[PDB]
Amino acid sequence: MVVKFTDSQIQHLMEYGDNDWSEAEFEDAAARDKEFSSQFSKLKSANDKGLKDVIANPRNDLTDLENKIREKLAARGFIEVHTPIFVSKSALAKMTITEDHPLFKQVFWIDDKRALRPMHAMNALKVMRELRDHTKGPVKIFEIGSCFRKESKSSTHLEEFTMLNLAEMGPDGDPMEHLKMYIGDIMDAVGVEYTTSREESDVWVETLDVEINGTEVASGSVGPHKLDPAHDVHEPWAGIGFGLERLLMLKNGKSNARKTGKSITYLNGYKLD
Amino acid sequence: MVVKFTDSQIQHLMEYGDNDWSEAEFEDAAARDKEFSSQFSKLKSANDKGLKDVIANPRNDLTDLENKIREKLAARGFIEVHTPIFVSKSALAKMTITEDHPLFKQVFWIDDKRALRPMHAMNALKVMRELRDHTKGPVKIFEIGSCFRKESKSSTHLEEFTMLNLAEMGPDGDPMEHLKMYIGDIMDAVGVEYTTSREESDVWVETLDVEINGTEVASGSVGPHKLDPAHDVHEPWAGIGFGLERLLMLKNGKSNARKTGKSITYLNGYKLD
Repeated sequence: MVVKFTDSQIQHLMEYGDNDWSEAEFEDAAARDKEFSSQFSKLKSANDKGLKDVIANPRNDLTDLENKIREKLAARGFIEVHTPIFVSKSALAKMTITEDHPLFKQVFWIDDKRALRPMHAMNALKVMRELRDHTKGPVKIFEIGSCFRKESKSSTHLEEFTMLNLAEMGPDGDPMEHLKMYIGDIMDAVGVEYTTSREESDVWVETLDVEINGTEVASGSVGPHKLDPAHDVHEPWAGIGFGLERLLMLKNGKSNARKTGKSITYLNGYKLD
Repeated sequence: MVVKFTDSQIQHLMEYGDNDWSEAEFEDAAARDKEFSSQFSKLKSANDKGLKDVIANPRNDLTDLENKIREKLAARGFIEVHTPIFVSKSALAKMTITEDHPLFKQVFWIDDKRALRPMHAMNALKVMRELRDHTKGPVKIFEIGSCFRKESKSSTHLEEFTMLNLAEMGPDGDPMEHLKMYIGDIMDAVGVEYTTSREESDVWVETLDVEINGTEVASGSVGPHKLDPAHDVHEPWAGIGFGLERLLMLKNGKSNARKTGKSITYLNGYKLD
């Protein structure tokens, strides 16, 4: 008659760690509580030790990751942009984010037309379309900034999280080949092994699912999309958005099903409260 | 008897430039329209050459200023934090932002309880309180991120702008002296001359108005505020927030009536459309 950690114990453990304690089984209640107190003390000790080291040696892993990504993309000729968080309902639709899209329900709305961006794609292609007027070759940009999606039980994102989005319009070659190359640069900066799978699409020219340790991290997209509310850009282009806190969580290899993103309770992954 | 640029002509020049066109005087309307055509052509050509060079040599002046600020605050022992943009209506209150405060009407509201942060002060004080439980010396944190205020004619901010906020709680000395010290670092990173005026306040222990080229840029705060309709923390702390785009705009010494902040229209100060 095996027992597992209580729901309260699982909640406590996943706040201070990245392992998966949901499948740990024990002989009875006593062994369960004995192993919880041991593991919780170790996590609490490692958390407070790490937090003291951050005060003594200040650092921000997210900032460090962002600057390493900038170094990688700068070497590829990418321009970094800062675009507004507010996006229109029309721009969302032209990125296939219509009322039928499952992301439409997760969108925060400021008014009846302005919304908090759930992704950088809408603003990215607006900037690149303007840059085409100033160059005849590939347009390569990226942005690092907050995106907003209402929290659901299925998504491991917090309501606010930091997304890196990169895009190339009019590449000198296959867009998907270039996209794969740029994803390699991002995973190098994170320092993690990864897998990619080219998938057929009724919406895009092609999609590229990226997985780390068997967990899907992001999905890339190529070319103009095929949906009836079409986009203004008809040149071939590729882009992909990565949740940076998610990449930092999967950096150590483990995933604790704890939602990643902007939090006031965590600092370099260590619990403050 | 002397003519000056029309309101329409100044608006055309300000889209491509930062210079002060209000001081231009001309013999008659013919010389005024001649100079406008010449100046507008020069600005547009310089705008397109600069943008072309950004494609040739990617850079982002805002990112570079942020990293210069990090280099200077890291040498002072500051920790960079990333806090949520969503702040509670109560959190505004404990930070003096009540219905009586003129900033309350500029606040974007997502729902009844959550709002878009107009400053970093609320979250900064919360993070410093939690960091007090892990160290007993000075707590030095800072955040760079977007803040939101509904545009008004009195404010030179766009509705979204990048704000840098630094704060120190329980310093090893006078809070105001340490605050003036960190302000000097920021202005050194921006590379601009500034003035500070210690101003007594009925709200805070003391306020410090910061000005660049005669225009007030920011106002620092010291200690727990005295107003106290609700209540706050008892530990002395000092903090100040700067609009970073505004700092880049004021760096050249000239200030246009063009609002600063996040824009889809500009890239490194160059007009895209």
